[PDB]
Amino acid sequence: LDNGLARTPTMGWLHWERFMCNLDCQEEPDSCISEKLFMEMAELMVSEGWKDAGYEYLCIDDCWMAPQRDSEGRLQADPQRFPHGIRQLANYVHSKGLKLGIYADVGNKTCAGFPGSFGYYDIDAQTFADWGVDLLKFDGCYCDSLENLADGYKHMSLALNRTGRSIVYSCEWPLYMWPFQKPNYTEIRQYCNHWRNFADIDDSWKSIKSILDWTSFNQERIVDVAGPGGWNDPDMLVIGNFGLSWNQQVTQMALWAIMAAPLFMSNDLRHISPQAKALLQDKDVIAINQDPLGKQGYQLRQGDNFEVWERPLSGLAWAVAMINRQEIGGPRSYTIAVASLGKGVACNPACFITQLLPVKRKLGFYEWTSRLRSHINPTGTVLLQLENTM
Amino acid sequence: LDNGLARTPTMGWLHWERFMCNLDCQEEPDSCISEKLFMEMAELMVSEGWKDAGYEYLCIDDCWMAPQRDSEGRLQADPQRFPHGIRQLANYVHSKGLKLGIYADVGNKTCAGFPGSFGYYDIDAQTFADWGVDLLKFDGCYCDSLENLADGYKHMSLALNRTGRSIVYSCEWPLYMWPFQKPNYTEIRQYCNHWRNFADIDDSWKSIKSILDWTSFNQERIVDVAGPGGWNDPDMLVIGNFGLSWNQQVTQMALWAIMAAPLFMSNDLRHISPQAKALLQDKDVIAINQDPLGKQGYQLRQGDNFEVWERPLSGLAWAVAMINRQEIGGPRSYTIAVASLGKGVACNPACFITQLLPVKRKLGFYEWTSRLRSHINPTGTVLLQLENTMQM
Ligand SMILES: *[C@@H]1O[C@H](CO)[C@@H](O[C@@H]2O[C@H](CO)[C@@H](O[C@@H]3O[C@H](CO[C@H]4O[C@H](CO)[C@@H](O)[C@H](O)[C@@H]4O)[C@@H](O)[C@H](O[C@H]4O[C@H](CO)[C@@H](O)[C@H](O)[C@@H]4O[C@H]4O[C@H](CO)[C@@H](O)[C@H](O)[C@@H]4O)[C@@H]3O)[C@H](O)[C@H]2NC(C)=O)[C@H](O)[C@H]1NC(C)=O
Ligand SMILES: *[C@@H]1O[C@H](CO)[C@@H](O[C@@H]2O[C@H](CO)[C@@H](O[C@@H]3O[C@H](CO)[C@@H](O)[C@H](O)[C@@H]3O)[C@H](O)[C@H]2NC(C)=O)[C@H](O)[C@H]1NC(C)=O
Ligand SMILES: *[C@@H]1O[C@H](CO)[C@@H](O[C@@H]2O[C@H](CO)[C@@H](O[C@@H]3O[C@H](CO)[C@@H](O)[C@H](O)[C@@H]3O)[C@H](O)[C@H]2NC(C)=O)[C@H](O)[C@H]1NC(C)=O
Ligand SMILES: *[C@@H]1O[C@H](CO)[C@@H](O[C@@H]2O[C@H](CO)[C@@H](O[C@@H]3O[C@H](CO)[C@@H](O)[C@H](O)[C@@H]3O)[C@H](O)[C@H]2NC(C)=O)[C@H](O)[C@H]1NC(C)=O
Ligand SMILES: *[C@@H]1O[C@H](CO)[C@@H](O[C@@H]2O[C@H](CO)[C@@H](O)[C@H](O)[C@H]2NC(C)=O)[C@H](O)[C@H]1NC(C)=O
Ligand SMILES: *[C@@H]1O[C@H](CO)[C@@H](O[C@@H]2O[C@H](CO)[C@@H](O)[C@H](O)[C@H]2NC(C)=O)[C@H](O)[C@H]1NC(C)=O
Ligand SMILES: *[C@H]1[C@H](O)[C@@H](O)[C@@H](O)[C@@H](CO)[C@@H]1OS(=O)(=O)O
Ligand SMILES: *[C@H]1[C@H](O)[C@@H](O)[C@@H](O)[C@@H](CO)[C@@H]1OS(=O)(=O)O
Repeated sequence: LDNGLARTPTMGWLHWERFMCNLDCQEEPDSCISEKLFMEMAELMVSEGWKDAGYEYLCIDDCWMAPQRDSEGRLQADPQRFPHGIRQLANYVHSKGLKLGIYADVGNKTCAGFPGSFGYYDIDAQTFADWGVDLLKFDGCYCDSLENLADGYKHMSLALNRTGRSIVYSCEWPLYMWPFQKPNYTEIRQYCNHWRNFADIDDSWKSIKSILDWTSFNQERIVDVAGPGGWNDPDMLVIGNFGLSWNQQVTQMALWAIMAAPLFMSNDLRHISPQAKALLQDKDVIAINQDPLGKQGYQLRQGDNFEVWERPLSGLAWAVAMINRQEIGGPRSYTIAVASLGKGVACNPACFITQLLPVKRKLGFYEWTSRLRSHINPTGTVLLQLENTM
Repeated sequence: LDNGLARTPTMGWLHWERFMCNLDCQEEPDSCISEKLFMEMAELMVSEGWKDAGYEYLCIDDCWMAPQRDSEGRLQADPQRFPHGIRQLANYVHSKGLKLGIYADVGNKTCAGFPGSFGYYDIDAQTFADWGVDLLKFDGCYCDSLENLADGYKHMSLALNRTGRSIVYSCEWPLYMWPFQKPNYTEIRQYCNHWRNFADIDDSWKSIKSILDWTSFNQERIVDVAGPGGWNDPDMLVIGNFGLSWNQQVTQMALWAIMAAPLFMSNDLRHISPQAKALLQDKDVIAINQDPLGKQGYQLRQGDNFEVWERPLSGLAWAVAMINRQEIGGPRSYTIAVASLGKGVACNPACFITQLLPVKRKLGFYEWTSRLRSHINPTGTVLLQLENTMQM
């Protein structure tokens, strides 16, 4: 989407995976979908170094809406859970130097069953613009035809543009289409800053493996369309929650960097281990995700329960990720000719290799003739940066 | 098995899940199955508090053997990887205050393809005894028929007995029967100090879920046969490795205590986080696993991706485990009438409740009529100890 936004993949925080549709503010005031939750996260994004590391969009997912539109036909914030309303929440988030994301649905209801935007695309767009919203995530539920799905995603895209406000447009057009026909990604990119391809992430290693496996299977169709203003969205970072080992968290952070994914944390910034925080705030790894060239990486190889992925970077650098998919035993040895990496140019005539994950370690100078040898933890990833000597 | 051993579930370390059948000492020396791996593991069991906590048995799994029996038809330690032999490793292990486990197979070859024990039960049993072996793990690969399987396990049991050495006998008889017919656990219990029921664990939450789901589904068949001298074996603790979140690790330790499981760590004691170490050495959870009453716990309730397990302990005390099987969102609230726990006994007329996992927290006096309110992490477990009391 040529709106001048998402020139690098969008970074921030989204409530869905961790906080879901929790409407019980009486029995659970700290966990419920409320403006207090979003203000708490806004304060911590400033105070705990998130904004400084580049996490900039504080995003509301589903279940923020009143059950009905107003007399004037507009979407409303739940009067109890969002009593000051979205415009006022946007004002607070802006005062902290952050941006606000909100959620709507292309169909007749949101997925969780609140007002759909079908019939209301123009008003909803102008409502969001008036409220000071900086990002829209547009989910795909309760849409009766591919025709309505396409027209809706395009119509909301054009309606956002016409408001005159810079609003990042996050689409789920491919995801909701894929069961019925192959999406046209060239067309999707013309209308969307990023697009969900695949099933919702959850707090599990199974979920991460299924996202990587879908992405490597479909890479011919999706890798080349990605670039400044338009990204494949493999869904939220779940680092800092309950379901992932350290090595599985490292795999998610490393491969979300290789894939030039939007980095939307869905965690509790009030309760996050130092280790999870330092991984998510990892400057070198965010610098890979945020590389201004914006060329999506890809799977180079798969065999013997190993994966090699690589991403071309600015200035003749490459990122290389090596995944151990064997979930038994100890750190497993993998070796690859450096001449096989970055299409033959990364290490011709030589490259300096730095390991970034699981720990930062200079590995030294590798000649074009060299083999890189590494031990990779089960369900873990080794992330390397290659700098060509020339 | 009435050999006076395994009156509580056996505790120790077994190499299999973490080191497997790594024979490449040239290119993977730190991972390979060698005497030096076992010697170094023995030193760390002493120096890093493992023996103190109850982990007493240092056990060799498959791939210790020479490819062939000697001229006198006895088994041989691999000459390159075990050049000083089992006898001397047994001496080293005994010198540190620990006991040595070894492995063999009821059939013609070990599962990894080394010399099987069929035709040699008596000589192999005497070999282990002369060697100073304190435990045998006996896999089921390469067995012709149920008659051979059953005949072998029964044979090796009496063979080990006929040596007059105390040797914990660890059988996979049930596990290698399931593809043919349902096991008879009273027979198995007569011959074996513990028995593998289900497929090998690996370093994954999927593996843990699969072992717990098989256990709860099958609990009426297996829970009551367990007791001092004979235990259900749900396979090794894999805490300290790579595949489990903190919450999934707490779930394994909590539920292995509930199930009166033998506790065989399969990890690298040279490279283990303080957090995994503190969980595996947790005195209060080991004390549940090792409760002298020795009655195996069970799943009380399932529904809404929650599980409630409980285990009766000596002295009218109960352990209660609450598992959140929802792999999304945040900590979920679960409430239950204390009356519904410990068959209504635990908290009649009151109990004192101590949370043990994920952290140790005195919760206080609960009257028989009162409710217990908890919050359980996704893939995590809250483990509680209920002490029957007359106070409050
Ligand atoms: C080869 O196979 C045979 C059986 O096939 C096996 O022999 C059996 O060995 C076991 C284990 O030692 C024997 O069990 C012990 O039996 C003695 C004697 O029991 C009889 O006589 C007593 C006299 O006191 C009577 O009261 C009783 O009713 C019996 O008729 C008992 O003294 C032993 O009990 C102690 O240990 C038990 C655990 O095994 C406890 O349950 C019990 O409470 C006892 O106390 C324990 O804890 C105490 C804590 O203070 C501690 O102080 C004690 O020292 C002890 O640890 C036990 O029941 C069984 O009798 C043998 N059976 C037969 C048929 O001979 C061989 O052992 C086996 N050989 C090898 C090497 O594998
Ligand atoms: C509404 O849709 C139009 C059509 O794409 C958007 O126009 C495009 O806007 C971008 C971003 O401003 C333009 O590129 C930029 O040009 C400026 C000024 O020269 C430059 O400084 C930037 O570095 C960048 O190259 C882009 O050329 C332009 N396209 C067209 C056809 O005019 C517009 O941004 C959208 N507006 C909103 C509110 O979304
Ligand atoms: C949101 O809900 C509305 C109202 O239920 C949907 O409008 C209805 O959509 C159906 C298509 O499935 C239309 O039915 C068609 O009508 C013609 C006759 O005019 C008939 O030949 C077709 O076979 C079919 O039955 C229906 O006319 C239409 N109703 C109105 C009031 O417009 C709407 O499509 C839903 N939107 C999404 C995105 O699901
Ligand atoms: C380990 O391998 C040995 C060598 O193959 C096995 O010994 C064999 O045992 C089988 C019984 O399952 C014997 O088969 C029978 O042979 C007789 C005729 O000799 C026939 O009447 C029967 O109908 C049946 O075919 C076999 O004879 C015997 N060995 C040899 C060399 O003939 C042994 O069973 C294996 N052990 C285990 C525990 O699996
Ligand atoms: C996929 O979608 C794209 C964009 O809508 C289509 O490409 C356009 O096709 C028309 C007719 O060939 C051209 O006028 C435009 O130049 C194209 N736009 C761009 C930027 O390429 C393409 O036709 C669609 N492909 C398929 C197979 O349907
Ligand atoms: C399982 O095996 C055990 C032990 O071999 C059997 O126990 C026998 O039970 C009968 C009574 O039905 C006793 O009279 C015997 O003395 C017991 N022992 C033996 C060695 O036979 C048990 O019956 C078997 N269970 C089933 C259902 O087959
Ligand atoms: C649509 C999105 O795919 C998901 O990320 C989230 O925004 C919810 C909101 O309701 C919805 O997915 S769901 O699978 O229908 O819950
Ligand atoms: C048999 C046991 O079940 C397992 O724990 C281990 O001891 C190996 C030894 O080779 C074997 O299982 S396997 O699935 O055949 O590897």
